[PDB]
Amino acid sequence: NMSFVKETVDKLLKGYDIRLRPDFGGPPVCVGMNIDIASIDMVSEVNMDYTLTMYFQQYWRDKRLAYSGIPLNLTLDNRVADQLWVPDTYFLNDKKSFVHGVTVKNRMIRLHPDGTVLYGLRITTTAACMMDLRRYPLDEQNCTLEIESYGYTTDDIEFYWRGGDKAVTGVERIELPQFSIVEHRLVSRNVVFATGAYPRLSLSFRLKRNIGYFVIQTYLPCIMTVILSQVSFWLNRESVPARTVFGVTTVLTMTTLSISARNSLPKVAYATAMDWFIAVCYAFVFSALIEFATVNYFTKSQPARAAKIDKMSRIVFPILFGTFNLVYWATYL
Amino acid sequence: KKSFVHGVTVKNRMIRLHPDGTVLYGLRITTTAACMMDLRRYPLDEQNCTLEIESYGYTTDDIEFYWRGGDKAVTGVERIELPQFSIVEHRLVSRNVVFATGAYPRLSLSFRLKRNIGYFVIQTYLPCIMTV
Amino acid sequence: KKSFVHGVTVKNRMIRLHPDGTVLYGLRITTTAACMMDLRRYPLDEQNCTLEIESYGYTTDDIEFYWRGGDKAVTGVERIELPQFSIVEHRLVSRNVVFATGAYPRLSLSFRLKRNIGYFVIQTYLPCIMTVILSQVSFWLNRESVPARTVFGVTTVLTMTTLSISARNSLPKVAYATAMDWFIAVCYAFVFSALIEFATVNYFTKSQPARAAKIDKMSRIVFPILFGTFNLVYWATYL
Amino acid sequence: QVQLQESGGGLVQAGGSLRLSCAASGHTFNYPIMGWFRQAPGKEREFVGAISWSGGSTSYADSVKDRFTISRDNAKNTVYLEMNNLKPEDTAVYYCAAKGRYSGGLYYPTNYDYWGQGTQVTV
Amino acid sequence: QVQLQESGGGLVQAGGSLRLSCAASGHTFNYPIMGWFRQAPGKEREFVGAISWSGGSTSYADSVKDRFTISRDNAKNTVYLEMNNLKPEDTAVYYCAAKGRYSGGLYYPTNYDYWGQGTQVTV
Amino acid sequence: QVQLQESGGGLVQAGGSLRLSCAASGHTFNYPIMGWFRQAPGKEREFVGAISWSGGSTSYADSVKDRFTISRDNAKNTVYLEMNNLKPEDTAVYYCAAKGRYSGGLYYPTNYDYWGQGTQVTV
Amino acid sequence: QVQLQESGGGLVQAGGSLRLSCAASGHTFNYPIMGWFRQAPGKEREFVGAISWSGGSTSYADSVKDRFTISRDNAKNTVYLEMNNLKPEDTAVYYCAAKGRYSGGLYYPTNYDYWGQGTQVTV
Ligand SMILES: *[C@@H]1O[C@H](CO)[C@@H](O[C@@H]2O[C@H](CO)[C@@H](O[C@@H]3O[C@H](CO[C@H]4O[C@H](CO)[C@@H](O)[C@H](O[C@H]5O[C@H](CO)[C@@H](O)[C@H](O)[C@@H]5O)[C@@H]4O)[C@@H](O)[C@H](O[C@H]4O[C@H](CO)[C@@H](O)[C@H](O)[C@@H]4O)[C@@H]3O)[C@H](O)[C@H]2NC(C)=O)[C@H](O)[C@H]1NC(C)=O
Ligand SMILES: *[C@@H]1O[C@H](CO)[C@@H](O[C@@H]2O[C@H](CO)[C@@H](O[C@@H]3O[C@H](CO[C@H]4O[C@H](CO)[C@@H](O)[C@H](O)[C@@H]4O)[C@@H](O)[C@H](O[C@H]4O[C@H](CO)[C@@H](O)[C@H](O)[C@@H]4O)[C@@H]3O)[C@H](O)[C@H]2NC(C)=O)[C@H](O)[C@H]1NC(C)=O
Ligand SMILES: *[C@@H]1O[C@H](CO)[C@@H](O[C@@H]2O[C@H](CO)[C@@H](O[C@@H]3O[C@H](CO[C@H]4O[C@H](CO)[C@@H](O)[C@H](O)[C@@H]4O)[C@@H](O)[C@H](O[C@H]4O[C@H](CO)[C@@H](O)[C@H](O)[C@@H]4O)[C@@H]3O)[C@H](O)[C@H]2NC(C)=O)[C@H](O)[C@H]1NC(C)=O
Ligand SMILES: *[C@@H]1O[C@H](CO)[C@@H](O[C@@H]2O[C@H](CO)[C@@H](O[C@@H]3O[C@H](CO[C@H]4O[C@H](CO)[C@@H](O)[C@H](O)[C@@H]4O)[C@@H](O)[C@H](O[C@H]4O[C@H](CO)[C@@H](O)[C@H](O)[C@@H]4O)[C@@H]3O)[C@H](O)[C@H]2NC(C)=O)[C@H](O)[C@H]1NC(C)=O
Ligand SMILES: *[C@@H]1O[C@H](CO)[C@@H](O)[C@H](O)[C@H]1NC(C)=O
Repeated sequence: NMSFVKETVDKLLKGYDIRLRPDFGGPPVCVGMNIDIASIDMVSEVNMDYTLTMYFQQYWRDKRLAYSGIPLNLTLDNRVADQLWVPDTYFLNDKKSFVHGVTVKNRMIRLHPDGTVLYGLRITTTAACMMDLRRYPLDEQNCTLEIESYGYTTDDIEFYWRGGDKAVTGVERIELPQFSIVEHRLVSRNVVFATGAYPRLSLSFRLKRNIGYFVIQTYLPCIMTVILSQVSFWLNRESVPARTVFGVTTVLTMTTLSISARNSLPKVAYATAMDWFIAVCYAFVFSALIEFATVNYFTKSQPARAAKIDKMSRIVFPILFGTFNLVYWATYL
Repeated sequence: KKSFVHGVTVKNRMIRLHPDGTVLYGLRITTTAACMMDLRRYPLDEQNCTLEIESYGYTTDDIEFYWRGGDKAVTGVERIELPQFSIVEHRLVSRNVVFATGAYPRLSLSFRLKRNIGYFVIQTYLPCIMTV
Repeated sequence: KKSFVHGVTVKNRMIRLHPDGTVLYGLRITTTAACMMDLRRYPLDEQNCTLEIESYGYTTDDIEFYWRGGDKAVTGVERIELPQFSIVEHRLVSRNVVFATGAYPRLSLSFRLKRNIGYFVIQTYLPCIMTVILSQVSFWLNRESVPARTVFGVTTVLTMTTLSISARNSLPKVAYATAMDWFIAVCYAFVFSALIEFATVNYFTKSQPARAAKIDKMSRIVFPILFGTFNLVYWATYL
Repeated sequence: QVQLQESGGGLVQAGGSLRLSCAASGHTFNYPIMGWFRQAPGKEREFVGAISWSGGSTSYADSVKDRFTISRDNAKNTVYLEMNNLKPEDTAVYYCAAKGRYSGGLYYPTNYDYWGQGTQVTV
Repeated sequence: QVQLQESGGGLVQAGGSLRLSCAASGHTFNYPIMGWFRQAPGKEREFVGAISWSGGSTSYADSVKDRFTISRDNAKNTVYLEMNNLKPEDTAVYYCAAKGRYSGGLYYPTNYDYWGQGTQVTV
Repeated sequence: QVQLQESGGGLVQAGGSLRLSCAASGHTFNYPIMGWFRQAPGKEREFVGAISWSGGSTSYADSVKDRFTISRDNAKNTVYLEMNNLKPEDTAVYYCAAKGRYSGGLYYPTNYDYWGQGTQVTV
Repeated sequence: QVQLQESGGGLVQAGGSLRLSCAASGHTFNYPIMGWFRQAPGKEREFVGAISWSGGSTSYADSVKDRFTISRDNAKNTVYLEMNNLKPEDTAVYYCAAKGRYSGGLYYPTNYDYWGQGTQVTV
């Protein structure tokens, strides 16, 4: 059949002007979107973006590409796209996206005798996802992919989620060590710029952050460094150097925790839920030092009192820290 | 220093013709541009970052530039969301600059970035004042 | 995630035709491909990394894939020279996978990477084991040098936290604990307990000096034996 | 979602001043930009001005330029609109709106997702 | 390899509830997604729903939507299927399946590598 | 903005020397390069020389080359112009100018944004 | 350079077993892959199997598959070849070869730079 088909294709593309959309002067082109998510590869709090990989399929109808004779849907080489009209769909909020190239440009064209075109792309985008790190690392974020046409207004192009709620697939395939996808949402809107009104589709994820990493790397070091500070209460007041070692080292290892923990984030000007926890932990260790400094100030003047300060501290400090934890954790879970 | 025009899914560029003969040529561009900084009052500073727009080959004899809509030619300064800064104002300028190969048109977009100090109290002032 | 075909000096691709009509189309490609990793038994782990090969547009109605030469279709696994891993076996698979747009051919190449532990003993296990041994030296020092024995206590506890943090920093931000993370956690117990031991000794050191000295004399033998037997159970469990 | 409520609207004499407030609750982060619109009895809904999440950048209509000022106080989740040297042309129901992060141009009301039932200003 | 075994299937009266379990052993990491299928006596094997490795994301058939819920507990290597407001149309042998990481679409059984010999539910 | 003021201009005999100063105030950072121009009674404004922000690099006209030297002292926000072996051809009003960071070539006066009302030198 | 020497070759009865060794000296790092070839009296030199530098990955001919095993012990700079269930078809002079890092396919003897004077096996 091979010669018959080359002609039917050649006639399709004889006189075909890629500069003109379907129904050029006429009604807008309904373009159907269909996404199959492969993976989210990365989520950066520092750059407030995430990197996404998807199969991006588009269906539209170009009457210029109808064929009656042939009894099947025609899958042609990807290179035909260069000599077809395709919709000018881009991602409004992307920082850098690219279309995979190996071994051939990862794009599909399937024609139907209808004239309906199926235009698939494999794309990885890194898109902006502004983050509210106020309840970090007990937070969740809403990352989106805004899909729009660059040049063609609502007078020329329409977008719709092909299959409605069921237009997007693959959210289950997302495997992030640090997050988990609680839900996703599809939206359809018209947005208005100076140059006119454009169609948009908005894909959204909600990422709930897993805290496992942060207990290991922050909460335990903080909680243990607070417990360490309060051991000095069980050492005789008279080893002044020993108990300054406990004081000074715990205070410095607290500042270093607060700084190193701040270094994995963007330079936001607010305090995170972790930053409070660490700040409070700093209070408990700095207090533990000042406590001893006071004990040492009475330790010959009024030795009875100094030893009572310790005996009180040995019980007040852990109880306050214990009850603080129960309030903090309840508040932020 | 390095700019590029977005490519996905198609080259992000628009052409709209008018029966007039008037052309509308839109591009989506990300540039990283030089912004010499006076860090003397850092981190209690502010900076003036610019985007100098010029034609490469064509002189004033062949090309003119103008901000379409005057003061209102630039939009989106409100959309800027930086953790570390805030935009106090912006300014549009129109000039002619003279090189050896002739006089060229330039437009200069400018921002004034006021730095937020929140990060620096947390990380450097408190550690210093507490260590004192 | 990102692949490319080498370009120098010419696009690294071959076409050889046969009078048959058979075409031979060679490419030299470097891919970086996703390999989800189960780091639970890290660094005493192994991983299964794959290369899933499929056609983008053409269904099973238009294209079939097959491993040319069956078992012997893939070569060069012997040439792989990784400092950190070793390839214990590889596997070829042939499948048909079904999407919404239809059924496609796939071939799946798989490796099993067994991780060599040499790097991790040097950079972690020894620092941990030595830092635990260091903590237990304080048992052999006169209890009355309170500052001396707090130096042993505090420094060993801090050098333990910094090991557990720095060891966590070379990994992804996974929410589970690795086999190394347990080892380090247990090592932290042995040093924090060594401190609390001394703190107790110091609490009796005038009240009941006989008792305080007995605590040390017990600790001097209990602590190393427990750490020694812990190692023998941990290493047996993870080898 | 977001919920907006206004206050401060009332009768004022020409050349007078008045301060409108808009208190917000809910997901105010997802809708960073706040906008003011006014609707005269006969005329269509007009853009007055708007303000950014950081509060630094603003933008005003030409008619309202130089006589009004919009301010933000994220501490109280509230944006303010000070209207000075008021004219009878300013008479309208003043609305408070919140716009999504990627919702296009400021001027066009289409793009705002959440509104508050407005307060009346008569001059 | 992986081995799956079900339980919890039995006789239930209409509008009733029932909880099916699927306990897994072996290389469960290589087969992260778990799926539920049901096979009526005459009809073909139907997709019920499925759940992700993280357990966060799920997906259900329309018929079964809103009346069933699938949950995961990787602690016990078990996925659960709670079926509430049961109808006689739900009567079938309910199967538990595990899918490879890159095995294509959820709905199609071809793609699942490992199954468990199902448990009967009659309504 | 920037404000420039000169001094040191006066009557000198041929072969003599003279030192001109230019003191600057305001946003001198935004206008790093400083330039010297002279305007004879009849002739057009001529480029004399210029100096960089770091003060390291300079540039002189051919006529003035080897007989003049320009120096900077950012401590005093001042650039100096030492003119030695003066000729009657050098007679002019000597100007001091500041150029924007990306303002094109040194030689052309158009590019300089800020000038100081010059000082007279007669030889 | 590299020097290879074999041992362990001898007379064996059919179905029997035998272990060949190959001890290496010199720059064994530059020639990581080790290979075994055998040369029957009449036939050409045949590929038996080969092993990697890490020792993990191997590769065998089909005739020899499942009856022979090649192992490495870089501690002793030695590769071993255990031949079990020996047939009279296995009778040959067994050679030990070392291949350069980028020397192409395993099967072809040309690619190997260094050989050892082989040991006889008769069955
Ligand atoms: C870095 O490391 C690499 C290896 O990893 C080193 O590269 C090796 O360098 C040595 C030299 O130091 C090379 O040896 C030479 O090999 C050539 C190969 O010639 C080829 O073509 C010939 C013509 O058709 C052919 O005759 C050859 O075939 C014979 O020899 C090969 C072995 O090389 C043998 O397998 C065949 O059966 C044939 O008998 C071969 O196909 C060879 O011509 C050289 O011979 C010269 O030197 C010998 C003494 O060694 C001398 O006796 C001869 O008269 C002659 O002058 C020589 O053997 C080796 O090929 C390189 N291997 C690779 C993989 O590159 C490199 O040198 C290292 N760097 C440094 C700084 O040392
Ligand atoms: C960041 O920093 C840059 C400089 O590094 C600043 O840019 C300068 O901005 C000022 C304005 O604030 C510019 O000065 C203006 O230049 C205009 C152009 O002048 C040239 O061309 C006209 C003819 O087209 C000639 O008449 C003139 O002689 C020049 O050759 C003038 O039109 C402006 O004058 C107008 O405004 C002033 C008040 O500012 C009035 O007094 C005048 O009457 C008139 O209305 C003015 O002189 C300057 O050129 C800019 N420099 C460069 C290199 O761009 C940014 O403003 C700054 N931004 C921030 C936010 O910090
Ligand atoms: C991540 O965060 C973004 C916001 O930053 C969220 O996106 C918003 O999502 C909501 C839905 O949850 C969207 O609301 C929907 O808007 C649609 C468009 O409405 C506009 O246009 C129509 C005309 O086409 C006008 O009639 C209308 O007034 C609006 O101007 C509506 O069609 C939807 O209506 C449906 O639901 C509402 C109730 O929610 C019903 O009252 C309706 O009858 C109807 O069933 C709906 O209102 C909103 O537009 C989104 N904004 C943006 C900018 O994206 C994501 O949801 C969030 N993701 C997650 C996972 O939380
Ligand atoms: C790394 O991890 C991946 C999974 O993430 C593992 O992949 C699986 O590997 C197994 C082999 O160990 C594969 O199983 C094989 O699948 C073949 C394809 O089956 C299709 O076609 C047949 C008909 O030809 C249908 O019956 C079937 O339903 C499918 O439609 C089978 O042909 C294979 O059968 C062969 O082996 C079995 C025993 O295993 C024999 O009983 C048969 O006779 C026959 O010889 C086999 O079942 C499986 O498909 C892979 N899945 C995926 C998703 O890739 C890797 O093995 C693993 N690698 C390492 C080294 O860890
Ligand atoms: C072509 O595609 C249509 C979908 O529009 C489908 O119904 C039809 O079966 C396809 N043709 C073939 C030969 O499968």
